[PDB]
Parts: sequence; structure tokens; C-alpha cells
Amino acid sequence: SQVFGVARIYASFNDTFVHVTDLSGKETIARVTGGMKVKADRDESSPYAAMLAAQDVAAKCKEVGITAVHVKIRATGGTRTKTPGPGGQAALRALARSGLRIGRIEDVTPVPSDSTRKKGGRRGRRL
Amino acid sequence: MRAKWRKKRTRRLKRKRRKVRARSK
Amino acid sequence: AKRTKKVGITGKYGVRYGSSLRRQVKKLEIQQHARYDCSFCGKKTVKRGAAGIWTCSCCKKTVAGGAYTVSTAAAATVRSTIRRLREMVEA
Amino acid sequence: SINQKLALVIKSGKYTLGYKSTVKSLRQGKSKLIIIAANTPVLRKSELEYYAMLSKTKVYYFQGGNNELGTAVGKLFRVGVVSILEAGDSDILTTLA
Amino acid sequence: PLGSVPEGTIVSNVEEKPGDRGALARASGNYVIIIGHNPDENKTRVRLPSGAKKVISSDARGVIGVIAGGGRVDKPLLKAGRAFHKYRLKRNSWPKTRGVAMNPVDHPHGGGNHQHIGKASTISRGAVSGQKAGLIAARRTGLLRGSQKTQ
Amino acid sequence: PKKRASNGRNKKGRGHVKPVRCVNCSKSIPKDKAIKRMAIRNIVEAAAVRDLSEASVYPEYALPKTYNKLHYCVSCAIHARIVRVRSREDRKNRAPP
Amino acid sequence: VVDPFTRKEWFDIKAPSTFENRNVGKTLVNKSTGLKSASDALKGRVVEVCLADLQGSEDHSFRKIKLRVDEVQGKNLLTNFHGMDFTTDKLRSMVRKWQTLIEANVTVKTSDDYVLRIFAIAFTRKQANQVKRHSYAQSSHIRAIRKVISEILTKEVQGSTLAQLTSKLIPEVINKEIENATKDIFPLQNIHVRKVKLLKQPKFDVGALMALHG
RNA sequence: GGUGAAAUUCUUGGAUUUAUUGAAGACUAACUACUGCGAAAGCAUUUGCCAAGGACGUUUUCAUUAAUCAAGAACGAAAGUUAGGGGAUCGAAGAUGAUCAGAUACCGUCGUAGUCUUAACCAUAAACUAUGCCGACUAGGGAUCGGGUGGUGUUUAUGACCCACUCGGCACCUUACGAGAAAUCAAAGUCUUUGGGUUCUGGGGGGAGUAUGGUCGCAAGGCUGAAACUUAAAGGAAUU
RNA sequence: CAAUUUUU
Ligand SMILES: [Zn+2]
Ligand SMILES: [Zn+2]
Repeated sequence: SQVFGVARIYASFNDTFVHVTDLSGKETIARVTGGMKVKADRDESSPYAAMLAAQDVAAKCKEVGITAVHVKIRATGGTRTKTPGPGGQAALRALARSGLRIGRIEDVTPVPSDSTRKKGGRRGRRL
Repeated sequence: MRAKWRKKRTRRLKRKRRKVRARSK
Repeated sequence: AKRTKKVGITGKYGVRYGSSLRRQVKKLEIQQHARYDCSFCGKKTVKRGAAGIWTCSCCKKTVAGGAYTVSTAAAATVRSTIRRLREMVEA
Repeated sequence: SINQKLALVIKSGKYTLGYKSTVKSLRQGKSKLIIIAANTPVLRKSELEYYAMLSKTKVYYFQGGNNELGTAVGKLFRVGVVSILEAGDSDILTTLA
Repeated sequence: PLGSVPEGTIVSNVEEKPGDRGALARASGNYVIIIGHNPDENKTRVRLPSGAKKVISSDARGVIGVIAGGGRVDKPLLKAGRAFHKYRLKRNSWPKTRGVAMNPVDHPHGGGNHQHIGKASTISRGAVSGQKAGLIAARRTGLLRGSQKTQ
Repeated sequence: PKKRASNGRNKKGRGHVKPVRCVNCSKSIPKDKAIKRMAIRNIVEAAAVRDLSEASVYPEYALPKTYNKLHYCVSCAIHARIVRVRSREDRKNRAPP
Repeated sequence: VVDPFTRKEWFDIKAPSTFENRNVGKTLVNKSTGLKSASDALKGRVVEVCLADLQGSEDHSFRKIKLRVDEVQGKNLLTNFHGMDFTTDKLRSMVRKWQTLIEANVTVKTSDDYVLRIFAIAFTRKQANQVKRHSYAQSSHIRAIRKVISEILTKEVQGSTLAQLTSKLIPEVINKEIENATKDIFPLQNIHVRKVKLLKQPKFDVGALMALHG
């Protein structure tokens, strides 16, 4: 009965965003970002920001007629921490609470064959 | 003092002692 | 036997024109008319006729190779660029 | 390995180098097993096998050309083609392909 | 015809308009690359040996493979004559006298007790013929390469 | 002096290994040295799986688990892995805890 | 300004036929107005669907499929086959330490005018009454079987066009066949094909449209 | 955007994002280890060609053909050079944003040389196992790779394994009789109970791998290498 | 984030 969307969560550092789209995966819908739920910019990856964003993402998809979403978390990917952000469980849990069914979910973090030398340099990120 | 920068001094105050052999002589 | 020691090939200039220059022409003009081996004769008697020509003395079959050598650095990558390509446009 | 095989021919295999001799060996229809080179002129190439349709002899095309058949038979020059008119102790003439 | 060849074929002697008999990339050595096909309105995305992209139709001509004469410019001439014998069948463009040691009349730069141009060298396209010498309507001077496909 | 018996990093008679990349400060280190300790938990919250199984279609579907591994440097090793020091006699041990 | 969500076609998708029931989702595109109508709009997209709905299988929660879409017709659009790759969890739930890995491709010009790269993966276990940990084969058996990997999948393929090779992948009977050939050399753990990616769609192909429904 | 926190820079000309293709060149994840291979540096994605090397097997063969080496030689990470190709990512110099008193430093966003390839170069690195090369013997103990020999052995003759043994590896653990300054050591043992061969190096630290002389380089520089003067430690290990 | 000098 349920129509199936795909969320494609960008869970990373300094921000977090998400946009529901069709099961094909091109016609994008309702992409709220970290900068639209807070004006601080130092907590857009904090779970308070993804708490306000996820329920707005479903409510902007509610008048669309989105019933269920195959969400897809993904980390920072590429050549960084390879870890989901602090708001990664904050956009998932709030979307389940805001009245939207979830199914058939895993991640799409792009695993490389480790190459194209990372930034910082040889002697690491001194800090 | 790492001895790299003991060695960087003495290997370019050598040539300024050694580039007197082209202007003078 | 080995008449002079370092210049050799382009010693015919003498003492003029530089020496950073005539040790770069040394590296090229040895290639410019040394007898290469063109592959469709099984011999080595192909030499310069003009900047872009090569001509084998036997078998009388003149290629249209590179400027100074018989085949450039960019010539060996184009013949595998289409030989990358001539398969999958068919199969 | 075929490069094990044809090196054994020099023992007692009655063979002949050259082109006109290769033809003249192929003239009598007694000679078998024409061996050719890759970078031969192809207009020279065809009348080798066009006779060899009529004497039914196998012509194994060798994956190397003229200049690398020379050290592959023993002599020191650029031997183009090779006819094996007899190979009394061998393995080539049957086990090829 | 480039519409009948697939991606990435490094080509030459290609043509800017269909049916014109040769116009593009036929100098001594250089090539040209094709980077695809827009299917509808059958034009394509073509580079060029200085980096400016260009759009040309489907049925334009073109031969694959680079032009002979590779690496030619980098050996020095070493001789005034092999430049004079270079400019034998082209022009009387050789030699090129400099307009700074020139008389104050025959060139807009010369004259003085020293040899200084005084005015700027880069004069615009708003300037009109008989005075554009020096440098033709430009922005960046100084020793730094302008490279193609920057990061 | 000497402080570690198997001196640098599990390595005798191989000269050079290849370098690999730290994840906490982007450092390149020799591959045998730093640490390779895994990470496998789940993809859930503080569990909240009752919240999942009410919001799961095709019921509860996975208990969805993850995989990752970490390479550190030497500096952020004892800055994050809470060991920071070992006693003199327990340097010799090879205990997983 | 406009709220452009009331401009799409609340449209469907469809599955290929050689499966169970085929209504496999719904999409949202556009209106078919002038200036390149929404009829020939998409024509290239992919359906990132797992097999879990197309066969109802719960154990096949991995191997996400993508789907070639070509046509549209009468508030419907019919679909062709693209290939498959595993989910990113089910690889790394098997590659642990103290074993070896074998991967050996052979792309193959199939019956009709496609060509498609195919992969494999292998795993080694120790047949109990064991004492070892690392479970290696002698590095020539690796050399031996990874070439005979490259003719097991030159027998089922090159013949019998892939619209029934998908009827050979969903029971994984080729992965059953790898257990047959490597049964005496070095035995193995569970073997999968793990990848297939397509690269030679020839043409518009209205002739294969009517095959993938019924 | 990026950090602790912000500012560069980009963006209503559709950024960051989502899909579809496609290209450029680099690089070889997850398997990857107390493991392999090479004289050393180094060496990891497949298949083929060319030659080479190690270990074991033998009741095959030749009979000192041998160990080390001054002079002389082949190889030799990265950086750098010289000349072409290619030039993604990183990134000295530099630009530029925070930082503080200064930041042309750390941190940030860019970015030419180099990074990649071919030809000529340079002979240096903690090229560290800070353990020259060879031969004998001296305590154990369990692993582990490669070859080899057996067992009333499971699986499907077969191949992997289990056990017992042995060869040669790379290492580990116990222990000391032994060794030393200690830390430690199966070699750093068999050394005042001093002699198995054999190449090299050091005589306080400084000046200094400096001056002059020579030689090798296209240059950076490399090899060989003092004296004048100066002055009691510099130092190695270990307990509080 | 930033923490310097404190004197045979
Ligand atoms: Zn010829
Ligand atoms: Zn790191």
C-alpha cells in the first residue's frame, strides 16, 4: 500500500541534509539543510539541528503524498573519517517518529581503493 | 639544534667563501 | 679510435653558439640521421630525407613518420588509443 | 612449446631455408610444413599458401616476424620463411593444432 | 565523419563546417579531441589545441591520428641562416627590427637620449590601426604560466 | 638506549613495507605499526529498536549492522585509546585486553 | 513561488517479467506539454530496488538490482535488465582476517549484441579437526582455479540470452556450479558472483519490449 | 566552506547536493599477519612472453676447482637537475583568512616546481637489526613458511588437513650455566682458564666532514682530508 | 584555539 521514497542522508561534519526523491532517484523533493533550522552554523551537525530538520522533511513530503521511505545514510565518505555524523541517528529517529514508515535501509558510503593522496601532507594533521 | 641546521649553515657559507675564486682570481 | 671525448656528434661547430644548446642538439641530432630499423623489411637501412619523411634504402617504401625520430612519444599512444577503441565499437 | 619443437629439427630433420629453395622444395609436392614470418610482404605471402592448397601442407603462421626467426633457428641472418621437407625425428608435423 | 565515431578518438583535419574541404588542426603535429555527442540537434563538444572549447555539427569530416612532425620547435636553430633559410618560402617577416631603437617617426615607441617606451605597452582594441603596437589588448603580464584544466 | 625488544613494529628482514593513512589526523605511517582495531556495533540509536520495529515495513528487516576499521598515528593513539602507558614488566605481554 | 509539486505525473514503474509479480513502485515526473514533452523525458534512469520485493525472499535482502528503463506507454513504462551488485554490508560481513580472496573476471560477448563484465569472489574455511587459523592455499591453486573460474562462466553465458540467465542468477545455480569444479583442488567456503556491470546496449529495442510482461 | 570558534572561496548565471554518462592521470584498499621474495634499496589488481634465483630430492657428475679483499668495478629510496610527453590529487616558494605582541609559523582556503612516464644525470638517507663475511660446537619449548619421509587417519583414486620426523628459513617464549657497565643477549656465547680464518674502522670533545691540494660531476655536491687555536669534560647505562 | 619570560 505504501509508496516508497528514498531519503539519501548526507550525514557529515559541520552540517547534515537529506532529500526525499522517487524510487528511480532523480526527481528531488524538499532538501532542508543544516542552515535552515538554526542560525549558529556551529551546531548544524549537532542532533538538535537534525531533530528540527527531519520532521520538516517528512511534513514537506506529507502534502506531497510520501508514505514510506527507503532511507540511505551515508558518511562523510571519500577520504575522510568514514563515520556517520552526530545527527545521523537524529534524522533517522525523528523521521520514524514524525509519522513516516521506514523500510529496506543500509548505507552507501563510497569505499575507495585507497589512493589520490589525502590532504594535510606527510606529517599528518598537526593540531 | 638539530644538526641538519648546523649543516645548512656551513654548506652555504662555504660557497660564499668559494665564490671569491671567480671574482678575485 | 674514439677521437674526442665528450662532444662528438656536433663537434663541427667549434667553440661558438653556447654549450647548453649544443648538448641538447647533441642529444637530438644523433637521432636525426642514425640508421633505424623499419619493421616491414627486416633490415635497418632507413634514414632522413626531410623533416617528416623517412625512407628505407632497400624495399623502397617511405613511411611518413615523426619529425626527428621515426615515431614520436605521442605516436605510440594514439595507435593504442584506437586499438583500445576499435573493439568495443564493434564488440 | 613450439620453440622447444622447431629447435629439435636441426638434428636430422631435412629442412631448407630461403625463399626460392622453399618454393623449389614445395615444387615437387614432397615437402611439407611451410613456416612463415609475420612481417613478410603480404604479396609475397599469398603464393606460398596458394600452392599449399594444392599440396595440402600445413602452414603454421609464426607469431614472430622475419628478424626474430633468425635466432629462433640458430643461424645469424634474417631468415624469412622455412620449409621442413623432412623431420625424421620431431613432434611438429602431427601435434601442431 | 565524427558523428560516426565514438568517444575519445584523438583526431585531426576535422572541419568547422560540413562540406568546406579542411580547416582545423592540420598544423605540424597537433591533434584535436572529441568529448561526446549531444544527440538531439546533433552537435558535439570538442576541445582545441589551445583549450578553447567549440561546438561543431555531426557530419563534419575528420581523420584520426595526430599530424606528423612531432617535437620540431624544441631544437634550437643555432644559426642566423637556418632562420633565414626557414623564412625563405614564407614571408619577408625576417628580421624584425625593434621599435624602440627606431627613429621617433617610424614607430610609436622610439626616440630619446635613452631607449624607453614611456607610454604603456598594452593598448586596447578601442585603439585603432596605425598605433596598436606594444601589446594587443590584454590583462595578465608577468612570469607565470596560464595552464589549461586548472584545479 | 633500547626500550622495545621486538624493536619498532613487528618487522625483521623486510626493509620497507608500504605506507598507509591515519584516519584521525590524516597521517601516513608504516603499515605494520600503528593499530588495526575494528569497529562493529549496529546502525541504531541508544537502541530505539522498538521505535524501529513499529516504523519498519517488511517487519524489523535487519538489525542493521556496520563495519569500519581505524588507522591512527602515534600522537592521537594514546590521546584517544585509553591506555596511555604500560608498566615495565607488562610491556612484554601480548594481551588482547 | 509556484510550489511546483503540482506539476508532476504521479506515475508508476514496472518490473521485467522473469520474476514474481511486477508492480514494483511509483514515480513523479512532469507534464507532457510542448517543447520536448514528458513522454520522451526520462529514458535512461535506473531503479535501485533490492530483490526482497521482486521475489518475496527474506534471505536475499542483499543484491540490490538496477533497472534499464526504455519506453513509456499509457500511464505505464516497461523495463529491461541492467545488472546487480551486492549491498555494501554483505561484502564486509564475510571478508575477515586469516583467509584469502580470489577475484577473476572474464567479460563475454553474449548471444545477442551485448557485452558485460562479470565478477566472482571466493572464501576459504578449514574442515574441522583443524588447528590452524590462517587457511591458505598454496598460491598456485589460486593461480589454478582463478583461470578455471574464467571458463565456468563461459559455458552458461555465450548462448541463451540473459533474459533467462536472470532465471539462473536468482537461484544462484552458477554459484552452485563453482562448488562442483573446485571440489577437489582446495574446497572453499560459500562462493558468490558479487558483480555484473553492463556496457553494450545496442539500440532502442522495441523488439524486446513485449517479452518483459505478459 | 572550514575549524575550538569564525573569516576566505563559491552560490537564484541554478551552488552544496540527486541521477545519467564520459574523460584525465595518479594509485593498488577490505585479504595484509610475529608471514612470503630479493645481495641491498625495494617489492602488492589480473593474463601472456622472456630469461633468472632459492629450497629439497638423488646411490648422477668434476675433483680443491675454495673464504675474505687494497686498486678497479655493476646496483643503489626520496629530493634535485637537463630535455620532451602527460599534468588528476597533494603541495616547498608565494598568495590569502583566523592566531597572538610579532605569524611572510602551527590552523584555514588556493596554487607554479616536484609528484607520473622516456632518455641522461647525480651515489647520498636512522641505506638501523645503530649487530662486517665464513666455519665448528653449546640449554630447552611451542609455533610458522617452503621442500621431503611415514602413519590401519577424516573428507571427496584424488587435494587440503591431523599426528610423528627432518632440512633450510623469518621470528617468538622460558631459563640461565655463560657474557658483560647496565639495559640486555642463544648470540653481543665458547676472551687474562687471553690465538678457528678474514676485510675495514676509532684514540677526548671541539675546528669539521672546514682550509689548501687532487679527482668525479652540467650544477647542486660527493670521495680523500689536516693544521692553528681551545679545554676538562663531553658522554653511555642505571637507582632515588 | 591561544599559556611566553622568569636569569652563575
Ligand atoms: Zn625497409
Ligand atoms: Zn588520521
